[PDB]
Amino acid sequence: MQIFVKTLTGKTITLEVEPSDTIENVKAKIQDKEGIPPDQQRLIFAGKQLEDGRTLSDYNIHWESTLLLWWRL
Amino acid sequence: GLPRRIIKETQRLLAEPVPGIKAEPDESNARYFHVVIDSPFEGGTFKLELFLPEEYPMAAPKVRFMTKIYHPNVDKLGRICLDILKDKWSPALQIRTVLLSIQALLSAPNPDDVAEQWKTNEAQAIETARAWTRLYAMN
Amino acid sequence: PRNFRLLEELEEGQKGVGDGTVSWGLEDDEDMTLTRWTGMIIGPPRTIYENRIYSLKIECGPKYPEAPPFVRFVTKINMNGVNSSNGVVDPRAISVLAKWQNSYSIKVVLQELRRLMMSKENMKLPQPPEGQCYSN
Repeated sequence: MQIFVKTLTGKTITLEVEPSDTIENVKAKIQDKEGIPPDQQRLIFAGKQLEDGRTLSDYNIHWESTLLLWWRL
Repeated sequence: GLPRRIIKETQRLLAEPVPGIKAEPDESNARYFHVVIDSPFEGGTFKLELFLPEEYPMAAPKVRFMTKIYHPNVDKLGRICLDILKDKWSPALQIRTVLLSIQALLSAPNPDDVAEQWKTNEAQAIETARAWTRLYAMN
Repeated sequence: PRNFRLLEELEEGQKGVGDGTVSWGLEDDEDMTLTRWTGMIIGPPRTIYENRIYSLKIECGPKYPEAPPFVRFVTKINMNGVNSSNGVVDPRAISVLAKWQNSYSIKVVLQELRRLMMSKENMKLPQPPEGQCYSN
């Protein structure tokens, strides 16, 4: 599948993922593509801050779903 | 006022009700329509809301299920997952066709979500569907 | 029609519409009345709020979007219009709620709350330790 990631400034980037991979692994895909380290990555989706333990299937994330990437200053 | 096409369709839904479907416009909003509609869904009444966006007839009507149904093409929030309203809509279709197409889905649940278990385990899953139509659609 | 608008606002929250500085979604994915929502805001640059994440609970009543919704912070924050004891937002203190129009939405309320965090009064104001949540 493909997901989006929008940042604080407004930039949106596409990313390939699967519905069964964990956010910890999803946080890695955003790293290999954008360099942001999973340490300062805070991914938000629809008013919910994602927890590294759960998986995308638990959050009902489908194709075209957009994530919001917020970093720690 | 409101476009003539909507007026014409309203008078046809009033002067020619569809078999087994009650559809009436809200007194306050003319574009809002209250809709009530063998299979395990026999007996339980199912309420529905239908809306006509300003882009109508270009854009497809908005229809969801106020009542809770156990169905592969209806999610937890009642939005109807039918192609006629998704991307196969054309201005030629009308409210009449949408309603008729929805009741068709009731008759033929297509597993082609919960559908993973509703299609594989067709016996254990349908046992729950028949109940929901009595628990959540009592009257 | 209340239900269908909240359905559009749900899909927009899933597509992350806006400048990426606010987010909203259902508190319970099985809630068929679409009443209780959760919002989140990230502080604006050049303010004491900047980069602090704030969560909010939002309640859309039966007359939504005719009337404004209820809004309260769950994360502690010191800001004019927000009750210092439970984080409830006073609609009289927020122009977007004081003069509510049915064109507005949850997104607008969040965007308005973030913009107001740049106001002179709120720009510089002692904040509690980050991440604290009111007693609920």
